[PDB]
Amino acid sequence: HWRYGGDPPWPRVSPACAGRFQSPVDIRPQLAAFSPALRPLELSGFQLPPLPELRLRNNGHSVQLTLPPGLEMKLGPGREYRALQLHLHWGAAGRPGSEHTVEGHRFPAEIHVVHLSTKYARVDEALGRPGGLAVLAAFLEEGPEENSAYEQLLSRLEEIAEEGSETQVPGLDISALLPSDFSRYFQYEGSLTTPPCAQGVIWTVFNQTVSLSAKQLHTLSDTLWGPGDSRLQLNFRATQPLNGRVIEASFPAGVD
Ligand SMILES: [Zn+2]
Repeated sequence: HWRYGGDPPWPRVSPACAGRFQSPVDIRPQLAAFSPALRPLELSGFQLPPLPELRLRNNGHSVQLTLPPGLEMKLGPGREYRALQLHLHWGAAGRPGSEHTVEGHRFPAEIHVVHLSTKYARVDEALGRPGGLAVLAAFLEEGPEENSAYEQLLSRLEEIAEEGSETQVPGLDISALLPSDFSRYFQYEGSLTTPPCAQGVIWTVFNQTVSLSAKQLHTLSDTLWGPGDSRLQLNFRATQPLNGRVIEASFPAGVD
């Protein structure tokens, strides 16, 4: 496979990673285009019952939770999606590791919930098509309290610490891993943030963060191993030039 930071650049092996409209990006809210057509996000089916369980796996680049069929997400008219999986990006002891930044600010970690457009039956058909995939992204920051929803996942990392290992977790309310404010977000068109870096992905970044305790953020960043005998840390791609793309905001943003 490929690696974060290490190895030689990605375009050597995956030339699409040198495309012009890549993710992640630095969001500057005062320069985002206010778009009142961007209405509150709509999710359904995200409150899962305890059974069947969900697969949780350390793939060497992140921890990835496989979602069951039936999770629906709507960005707007004509833009309906089904959720496939969620995974995270983080830093290290101290160091933040979100993928997107806000005015150059990097947050402790970031969650990505990846979705397939209802236009397509299979991910392979949607790759590279405009709108074929959509990601919901939220920043994770340090709060004073244990976050109970995340603890359901974070308490299971120790058992998948080795690269390639997997476990099963009870169904949970996936929407409780996301912010409560569905009305304020940024949206733009970019790419997958790992090879093959396919373009056409609609990114929606919540303005509101989710809060984890310090211990929880330490558990996320320090438990897993990656390729070789290396710790799975700092698993974020550098931000990419906008190259003339306009980031939209669903709310009046970046004032004072
Ligand atoms: Zn991601």
